[PDB]
Amino acid sequence: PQLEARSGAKAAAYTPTGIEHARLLPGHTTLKYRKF
RNA sequence: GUUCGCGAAGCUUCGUGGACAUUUGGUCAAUUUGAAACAAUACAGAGAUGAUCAGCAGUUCCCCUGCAUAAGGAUGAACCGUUUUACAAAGAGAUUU
Ligand SMILES: [Mg+2]
Repeated sequence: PQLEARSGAKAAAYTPTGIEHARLLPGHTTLKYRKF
């Protein structure tokens, strides 16, 4: 059948889409720091 | 045109030097030939497995709907096929020098 297992994943870079994702929206702009 | 000065005619009118203001818009030009899709007809037609059916993924130089990192698309699409060598060692028989 085609109900099939696998060998490897992927990572290929295209031109960015420019879509306004919900999570990507700004939040926690301030980074904290340590004392020293 | 505005005007601030000069020179001629009768504050009114011509002739001049300046100052003011200064380069728009087009990745495009209006019907077939620079690329939309559904639909329709005809023809078939539904994942495993015997059959019926659920859902989830996975790979991809396939996308669509979706605000979407939800979710959904025929289990969304194509995958179901082709598949003969890093190839050596031992034994037996045969023709050629
Ligand atoms: Mg289904």
